[PDB]
Amino acid sequence: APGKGPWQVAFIGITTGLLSLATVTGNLLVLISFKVNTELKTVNNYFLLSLACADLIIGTFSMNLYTTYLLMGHWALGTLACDLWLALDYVASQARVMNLLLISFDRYFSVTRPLSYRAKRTPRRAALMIGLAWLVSFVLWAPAILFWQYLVGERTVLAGQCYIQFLSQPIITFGTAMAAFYLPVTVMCTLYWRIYRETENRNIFEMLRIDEGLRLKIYKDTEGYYTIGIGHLLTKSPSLNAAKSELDKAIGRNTNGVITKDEAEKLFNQDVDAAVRGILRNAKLKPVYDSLDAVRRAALINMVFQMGETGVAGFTNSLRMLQQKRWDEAAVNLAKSRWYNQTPNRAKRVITTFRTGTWDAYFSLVKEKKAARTLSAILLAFILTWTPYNIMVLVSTFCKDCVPETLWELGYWLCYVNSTINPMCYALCNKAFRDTFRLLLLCRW
Amino acid sequence: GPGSLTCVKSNSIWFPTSEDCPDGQNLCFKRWQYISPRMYDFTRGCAATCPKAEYRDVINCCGTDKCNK
Ligand SMILES: CC(C)CCC[C@@H](C)[C@H]1CC[C@H]2[C@@H]3CC=C4C[C@@H](OC(=O)CCC(=O)O)CC[C@]4(C)[C@H]3CC[C@]12C
Ligand SMILES: CC(C)CCC[C@@H](C)[C@H]1CC[C@H]2[C@@H]3CC=C4C[C@@H](OC(=O)CCC(=O)O)CC[C@]4(C)[C@H]3CC[C@]12C
Ligand SMILES: CC(C)CCC[C@@H](C)[C@H]1CC[C@H]2[C@@H]3CC=C4C[C@@H](OC(=O)CCC(=O)O)CC[C@]4(C)[C@H]3CC[C@]12C
Ligand SMILES: CC(C)CCC[C@@H](C)[C@H]1CC[C@H]2[C@@H]3CC=C4C[C@@H](OC(=O)CCC(=O)O)CC[C@]4(C)[C@H]3CC[C@]12C
Ligand SMILES: CN1[C@@H]2CC[C@H]1C[C@H](OC(=O)[C@H](CO)c1ccccc1)C2
Repeated sequence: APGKGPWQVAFIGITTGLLSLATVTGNLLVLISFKVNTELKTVNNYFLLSLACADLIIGTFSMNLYTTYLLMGHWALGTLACDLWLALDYVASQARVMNLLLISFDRYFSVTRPLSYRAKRTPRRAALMIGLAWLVSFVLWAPAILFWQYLVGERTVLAGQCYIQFLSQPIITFGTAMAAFYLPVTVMCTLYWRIYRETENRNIFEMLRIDEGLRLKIYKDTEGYYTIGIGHLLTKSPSLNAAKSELDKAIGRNTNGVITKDEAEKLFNQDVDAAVRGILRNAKLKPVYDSLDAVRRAALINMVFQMGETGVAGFTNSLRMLQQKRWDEAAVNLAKSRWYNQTPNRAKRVITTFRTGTWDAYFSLVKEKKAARTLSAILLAFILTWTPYNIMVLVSTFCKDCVPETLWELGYWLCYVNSTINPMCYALCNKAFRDTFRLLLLCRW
Repeated sequence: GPGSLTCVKSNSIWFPTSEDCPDGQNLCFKRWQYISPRMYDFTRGCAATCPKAEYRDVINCCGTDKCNK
């Protein structure tokens, strides 16, 4: 009986060798360019290096053997080659998602703990993070795929086929999709959602850090009152013994006048939440805060942080103009204030923040928007090439047979295409990979 | 066996057991059921007739004690 195949397998068969070469060369570039160029050696790129190691295994072994198996309709490479192909594919795929978790958390801790987390964010501890991620990926899948047949005492996988023996039950394949894909994707989406809202708070931290200063030990402020951290007044009493006790009240620890990096962040979060909460209870500040954008709400939070809720509410004409979206006209009124004349340059920075609507008076944020776009690209490329297969294994568990065989082969295959486009995202996102790739391919190193 | 017939019993991925065949079921089957390309649900047990082999199914039948191991 002649077998009339669909055009999809013809599509998969022809392009696989071509995509395999594109995957290995593109991922060898990130590897070698990381060794040639010492400037690419940033903690963010060290994680990308581990993704490329997983993408290299897929492009060398997983992708090619899949298509031979697909095109022959059976596994003619023996029983040991089957176990190794399955192990390498699942361990590399698990290392991918385990890494993507690390990248997600790293951004999360960098933004929610700007002073604490980055203080210990060294290329050495990131190696331990990458090493452990590849270690757990190995221990989960490798001894099970290779030795489950020895555990149960029998090899039940069909003689001419190749698949994991202990996933040879439909409900188990559902659970693996939920645990290995849907659980990691949901936590990455929630981390990605929180990062969007927390970067506003991260910028306020750096905004107030240069205005209010940062000291881990008690000091007298510009008015002579004892202060610690980011503009946190401890007491107005002349005795510093009260200042030490007040610090022991906010921080449940015998401080003896000194706090840690973690403790400083906690005081800042308490003070900025009290500031925005003071804004919300005020009827004059309620409409203006809601109407403004993230950058200008930060400047309003700055003024409230400095003076107080009732101090900033007095600028009725200026508030009436900020709610009315008249920035240049409100900038000249706040210069008329006694607040403007008392602080030398903080007022002018806050003014330029309202009228320009940018952070230019404080910092550029051109390097960090770039890295955030690099993050958004690698996650979105992961979603668009992995959810198709996963929404198929989902409906396959409930619906008896309504997802065609051609779609399974495409969805299973599309997961491999992720490894091919990660280097493309790197050169498109990071303009240092882009240039370092050009000198390697043109032999200009 | 003569009169009695015991088959290997398996519906999961764990260690197999043995089933005593009831009257009327004189065969041991070893059945790989196709669902999706690399997916074969593996069952072993007793039956009166061999199950219908669908597209891409592999079914082995025999009438010996524990011949479907
Ligand atoms: C320079 C080369 C290496 C780049 C292009 C390689 C592939 C991307 C091209 C080469 C031949 C092309 C195939 C040529 C013929 C067909 C049949 C065509 O079939 C139909 O249109 C209807 C099929 C049906 O009704 O059954 C579908 C696209 C496909 C697979 C093409 C898909 C894309 C292919 C594999
Ligand atoms: C054989 C199959 C089963 C797995 C093949 C995996 C390789 C693709 C992995 C395994 C060990 C990895 C290497 C282990 C350690 C390093 C050192 C590392 O060195 C540095 O970055 C420091 C700066 C420098 O020395 O240039 C560069 C990546 C590299 C070569 C790794 C590159 C990718 C390797 C070869
Ligand atoms: C073959 C499969 C099964 C495992 C492949 C493992 C690699 C993907 C892991 C294991 C060892 C890891 C490397 C071990 C040590 C280093 C050196 C480290 O370099 C530094 O600490 C900077 C300071 C210095 O150079 O001393 C950065 C991470 C890196 C490249 C790690 C990157 C990721 C590696 C290559
Ligand atoms: C590696 C990158 C840079 C280039 C390769 C991109 C492919 C991974 C994309 C481009 C065209 C896409 C295909 C274009 C059209 C279709 C048809 C679409 O619907 C059908 O197959 C019809 C239903 C059926 O007959 O099964 C399914 C997805 C698919 C294969 C897309 C799958 C993903 C493809 C192959
Ligand atoms: C072997 N699979 C892995 C690579 C090709 C196929 C298709 C993918 O399958 C999955 O998405 C499942 C979850 O549904 C998965 C298994 C192991 C690790 C990660 C994801 C990953």
